[PDB]
Amino acid sequence: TLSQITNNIDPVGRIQMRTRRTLRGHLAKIYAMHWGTDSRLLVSASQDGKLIIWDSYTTNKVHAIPLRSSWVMTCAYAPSGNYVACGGLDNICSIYNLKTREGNVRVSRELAGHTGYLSCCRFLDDNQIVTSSGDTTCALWDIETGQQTTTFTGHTGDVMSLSLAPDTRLFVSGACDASAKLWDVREGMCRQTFTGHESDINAICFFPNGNAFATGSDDATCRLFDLRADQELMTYSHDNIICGITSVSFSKSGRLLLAGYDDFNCNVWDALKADRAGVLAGHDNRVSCLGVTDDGMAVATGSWDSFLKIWN
Amino acid sequence: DVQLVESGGGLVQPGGSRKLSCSASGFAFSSFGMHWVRQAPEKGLEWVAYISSGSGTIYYADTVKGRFTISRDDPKNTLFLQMTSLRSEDTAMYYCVRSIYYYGSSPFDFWGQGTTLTVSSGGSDIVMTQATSSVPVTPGESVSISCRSSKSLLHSNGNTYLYWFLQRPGQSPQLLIYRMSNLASGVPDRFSGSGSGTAFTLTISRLEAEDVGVYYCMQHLEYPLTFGAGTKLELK
Amino acid sequence: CGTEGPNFYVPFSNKTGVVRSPFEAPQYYLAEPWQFSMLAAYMFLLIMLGFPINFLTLYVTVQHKKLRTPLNYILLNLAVADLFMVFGGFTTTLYTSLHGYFVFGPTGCNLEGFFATLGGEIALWSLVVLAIERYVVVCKPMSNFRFGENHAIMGVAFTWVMALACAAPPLVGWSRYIPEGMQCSCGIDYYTPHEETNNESFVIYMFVVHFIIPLIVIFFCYGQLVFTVKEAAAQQQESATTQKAEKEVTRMVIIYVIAFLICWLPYAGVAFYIFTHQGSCFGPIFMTIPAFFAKTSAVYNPVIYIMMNKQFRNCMVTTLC
Amino acid sequence: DVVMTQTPLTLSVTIGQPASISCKSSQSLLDSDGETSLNWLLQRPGQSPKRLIYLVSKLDSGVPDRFTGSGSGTDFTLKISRVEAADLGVYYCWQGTHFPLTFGAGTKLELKRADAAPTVSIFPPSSEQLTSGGASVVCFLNNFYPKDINVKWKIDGSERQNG
Amino acid sequence: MLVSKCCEEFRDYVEERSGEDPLVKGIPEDKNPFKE
Amino acid sequence: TLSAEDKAAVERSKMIDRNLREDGEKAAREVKLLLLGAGESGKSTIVKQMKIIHEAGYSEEECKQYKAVVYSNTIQSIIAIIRAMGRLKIDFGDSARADDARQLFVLAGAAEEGFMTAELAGVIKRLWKDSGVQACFNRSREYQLNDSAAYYLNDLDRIAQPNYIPTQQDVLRTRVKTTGIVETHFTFKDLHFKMFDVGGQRSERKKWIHCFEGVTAIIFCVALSDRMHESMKLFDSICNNKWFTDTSIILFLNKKDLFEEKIKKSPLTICYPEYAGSNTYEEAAAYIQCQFEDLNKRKDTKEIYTHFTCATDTKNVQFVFDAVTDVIIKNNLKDCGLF
Amino acid sequence: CEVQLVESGGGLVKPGGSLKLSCAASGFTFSSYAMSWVRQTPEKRLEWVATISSRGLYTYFPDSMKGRFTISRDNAKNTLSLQMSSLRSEDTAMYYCLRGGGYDADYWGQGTTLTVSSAKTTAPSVYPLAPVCGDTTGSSVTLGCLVKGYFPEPVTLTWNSGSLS
Repeated sequence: TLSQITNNIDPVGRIQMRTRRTLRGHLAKIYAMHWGTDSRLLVSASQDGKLIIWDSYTTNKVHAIPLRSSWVMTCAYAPSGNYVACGGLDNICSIYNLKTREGNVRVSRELAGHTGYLSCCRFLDDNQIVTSSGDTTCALWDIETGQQTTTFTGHTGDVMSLSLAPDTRLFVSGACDASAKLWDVREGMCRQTFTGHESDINAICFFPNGNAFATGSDDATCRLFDLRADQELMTYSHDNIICGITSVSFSKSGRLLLAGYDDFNCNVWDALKADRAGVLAGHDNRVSCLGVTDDGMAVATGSWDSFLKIWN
Repeated sequence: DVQLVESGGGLVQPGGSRKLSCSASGFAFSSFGMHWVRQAPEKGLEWVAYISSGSGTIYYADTVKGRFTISRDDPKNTLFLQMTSLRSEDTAMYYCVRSIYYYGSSPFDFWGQGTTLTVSSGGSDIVMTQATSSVPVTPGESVSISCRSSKSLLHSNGNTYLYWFLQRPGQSPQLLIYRMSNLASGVPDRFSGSGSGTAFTLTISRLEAEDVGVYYCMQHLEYPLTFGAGTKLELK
Repeated sequence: CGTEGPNFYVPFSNKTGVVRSPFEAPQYYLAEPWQFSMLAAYMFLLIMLGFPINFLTLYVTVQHKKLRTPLNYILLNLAVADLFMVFGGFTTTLYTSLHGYFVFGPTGCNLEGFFATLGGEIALWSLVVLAIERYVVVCKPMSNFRFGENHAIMGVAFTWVMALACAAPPLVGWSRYIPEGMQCSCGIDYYTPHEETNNESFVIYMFVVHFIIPLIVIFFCYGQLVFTVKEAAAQQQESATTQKAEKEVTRMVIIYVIAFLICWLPYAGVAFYIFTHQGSCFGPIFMTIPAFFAKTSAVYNPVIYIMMNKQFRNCMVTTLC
Repeated sequence: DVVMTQTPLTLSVTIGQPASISCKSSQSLLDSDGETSLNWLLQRPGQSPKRLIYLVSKLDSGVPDRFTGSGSGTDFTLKISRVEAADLGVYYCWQGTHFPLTFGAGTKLELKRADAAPTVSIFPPSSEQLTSGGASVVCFLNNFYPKDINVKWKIDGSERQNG
Repeated sequence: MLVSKCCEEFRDYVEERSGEDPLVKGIPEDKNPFKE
Repeated sequence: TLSAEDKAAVERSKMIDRNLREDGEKAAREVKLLLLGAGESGKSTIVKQMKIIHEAGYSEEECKQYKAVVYSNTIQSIIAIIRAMGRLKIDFGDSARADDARQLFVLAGAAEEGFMTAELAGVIKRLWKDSGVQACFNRSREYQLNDSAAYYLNDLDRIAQPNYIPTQQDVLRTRVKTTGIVETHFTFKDLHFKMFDVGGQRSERKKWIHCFEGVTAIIFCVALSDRMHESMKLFDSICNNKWFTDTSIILFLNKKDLFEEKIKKSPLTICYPEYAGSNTYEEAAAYIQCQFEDLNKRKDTKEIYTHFTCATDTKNVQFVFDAVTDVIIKNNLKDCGLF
Repeated sequence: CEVQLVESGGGLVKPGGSLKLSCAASGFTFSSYAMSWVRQTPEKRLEWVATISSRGLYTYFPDSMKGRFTISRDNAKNTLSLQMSSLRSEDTAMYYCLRGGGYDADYWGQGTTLTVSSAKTTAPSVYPLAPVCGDTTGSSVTLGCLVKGYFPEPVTLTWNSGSLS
């Protein structure tokens, strides 16, 4: 185990992060957020029917996009900054062009074909995007032509969320069959399948070198999974936490494990020593989402309380 | 298809009044700020006036504040410029220019065709200096034009507010480079910009036929906006 | 009837030569020191009850941020109000019946009268505004409206505006502040004439703005509330818990009304009987009855509206130790 | 060379074994619309050619599911799970992408005959024909041995390739 | 494939990453445009 | 003061912000009703006829939200036909239409709101009369084409009047493949009602197990007389969840005529062998309600709204609006200091 | 009415000659269906002939043969016709007319045979040779037949009431 290997190295100690910015303005539940690749712009999704892209440096909203269907569950920002992809219980992924838009908001693509809700999505480039749905399938779409060009079948229960490898050559998925499956995008099939949680698995993310990943579940545990060793390495569970986990993100070095809890807190674990290193409090309702910038300088947290907060 | 069509130009007696119009279509007119820029017969560009998107912010040049009024009717997607007490020195070609301002935007990215006004007969500003007024060139060679300002254009925010435009002979000016490194849409990668603080250079590699015209540098640090006198490209 | 003074009026004839200034000699010739002994002890009693409730209120609101809602601000106002009654009223009266005479000069007399009256009026209109707020929220007269922190802020500010519209004029040149009753407490001179300060127009203004409007407003709002709840109960004949809520709300509203009449109808009746029955004279023993009732309202309004509220009663589990 | 190659050219397959034949086109068969103009055809001796596969994956009406086309670009594969009597003939991959349309070489599939004793029937020309300068020997070889053998022509003791 | 090899991999990737993180290492306010 | 050209982004931000605030202030006041069930062949169909018979409201604006859908259907249909003309190699009956065809590709990006010049209409009328277009329509079974294509194009006169009001059958024709949701924006007693009929159950537990919270009411459909223990298990899991402690469950026991006949002929013991009551409606319904409500065990109050219903003449709107009002009043009093 | 495909015009043609094949299609939408011609050489090599659209405005022909073959169609008889001149040795083939084009050629026509030879028809010399005595006692005996100078195929030979071929 990692714990008995890293015992000699010094602990990280006092992690006292402060709010450098408070992003105010949603007036209902937030369901999604996504960092831009500049570690500065970001998109958020709210039940006010708005998708907002903010320049986090000045505290300005760049765009507020009005959605045709308000029953949104997922959103994504294209790495080029040219497109977003917003999902919904309408089973449609709507694509929005952010730059050739001569000022009004326009639908650039409507991705139709799933038979259950669109639960998650991630861009590859301005071409191809991988998506998961409650219909128990995942699909890669050619947005330009509008066709499902690749399809990832093999889960036997609702697919909940997805995570792109850092090099975008692999992706992992988590489903309510309590399994995660690793898929190779171009052959469209499953190389490996990892079971062990007894719960539906709602959330998953990657170690920065793309060689390992951690999952977070409503069963109140986090788990570390290794691709090349093909198995669980560690479980993260306080005995008095029986509530769901909503969100996970790594620090730049992998040293910090950030986890969101139904108890209104974001616990920060020392990934090397298994000691709790810190807490993110200051919210009046569930933390529903979080994320670490690509450049590492700041973390954003999103919450059931309709607010976002910026920490460093 | 984005269009801006100015009208209202003509010949006017001195001291009279005239309202110019610029008609916008094919974009979200009310989201854009709008400017009026004029060009005296054998002279460079000089910024005249600005009205923000939403009309919340309006700026005038000193020689015109109080007397001339810029306005817009956003529901009817039209910009107006009401002129009074017209002098001979107001005689110029007048361009309407669109400009949206947000992080990463490209201001001044579309210009109308312009309307011509002819009037009959009867300090703190930054000085930009291009000491060479013209340069003879031959195709395929590479040129570097320079311009300098008496104060540093690097702002405490980290940005250097410098824009380069091209006006080909007989046509409206065209934006070439914004914020030192962004290639304008449709402009070939043979253009490039460099400089430091107070001295700047635009370089063209393997100069082609269409490259001929007048090249202006411009500061957007503070109002009034001011242009250089322009550099002409002559064939040998 | 009384000893007219420039800075004072003692409701006791000076024809004997006994009366003295209330700023000078301990007034131990108006009444024997045992009566002031009980008076002072009672003021100390209400001190060791009043600062407890209002401070515990502040600490608890700080401790639990679930209670930090727009609707609860006016209760914070109430706490502040009773703190005015604590400092402006009780302490300097303590230090005077302990001495027998008012120590801090006529400027301290103005300070006491001002802060006392300010606290009482801020509390009065705080209760008026809370009732108005509940009316708007439940009866929903305004179609398509919300009740946020902006509205609570305007309400508090409005209460301060009106409170100052009463307490500050005696500081600028209208009806004067003088020691009333046992002369240990300074207040408005509503009971003597003084043409220099135009007492009549001020007293009439007081009686109307600070009596007729509160009563009319409370009856109208609660009338509409009872009418609304009766109609709702009429439509849902079989929901027992709604019948319970109707009965309990009506119980509490009637309690509220009786508390408010107890609090203010004493001054109203006294002033009205002065007005229609001119030519009379009552002394301090009976003239401190209304002061008694008002100060004890300084006591039993914090219980009923802070302690009994089930949104604060649910902290009282987390409060008593 | 202009190669429209179906591979292998000649295969001996066991009864019931699946067969896979590859089709390679000299040019890409994708049109501007992203579609593939591909037909898998069977031509039987004595019967009109019958289409086996259309649009790679849309099975034609009345064709058994054993015929499966797959592939993309210039790489095509026709698969037969079970070889039966109706499968006899010549197999073609025909493209309609490029005009004029080009026909494939085809794979000749025929059923192997049963082994039996060598039945040889010989009819040499008569002496009248031998003196006439012409020679035509009628030779029927049924169930002959070995299988790997060619038609032998011997004139004056020397093997003759022509004829 | 057992755990400790990958754990040396986690170390050798983590060690020279402290100099970029502004949280565990902390941050001077001059090296961030987030001064007010 | 580092405001340089920048003091323009804030102004933009404040205008967008004002817009966000205004839509938001109006919203959230809507009364949202969520219909679930469909655990049977036809539950939502029964809901639809009750909606048709007892629910209405067709202002101009609700009809107007289907304008873009009508236009999109028409344009996509004509595009499908044209593309099939290119695919099957069909030529115009008159070569002058080749010019129209160039215009066609231009007018095909003209697909904006309501561009119906006489020229486009005449081009469409001429295409529809073409024999190759008719041939494609009569071979429509080989591609995808709205069944109403001919109906509408042949009805362009009726369709183009500015007072066109879509009928109910028009709405039914609006095509639904895999997802629906039902919406209305009618006004009644000065309240804006929003009613949603959702299906997709038998597998979408995860969408209500936690996706819903704060909704005004649940309408749970139960097939009274139309496996079963797994259904009880799913309800137990949803019903007893701690996050749904304060949410009201409203039950419309529908298809009551068949249920009343079945309980006459089919004992309740088929479902619950331990049931010792009589097979009357009242006792069996009370027993089922008891079995469901007993799964809570963590709620002192109940506020369950039970209804006694009759035929197609039943005054449904009075019943629905009284229940909406009592729930809003009790939910307004719960958080106004009064208790 | 009835879907009928009739081909005609096949036979023997001398080098340098001309011949008109015709395929008539009836009973279906001839005007809205394309048409194809495909040739099959006796060497089991298929060679494409022609493909004409539904209305005949677009025709595709090989360039090496353009100027030799002429295609036409009549709506009066719903019939396609193809005239050939300056034929070659490889044009001796089996011709099929097919409903539809390359993207919809699902049905194949009957076709007709075209043979080109400069030799004039000659009566074949047929001589039967029976096996010698003593070699005819086997269970299966095959006779011999010398047919020389045969043109064109086939040659009909019948013996014993035509029972034996």
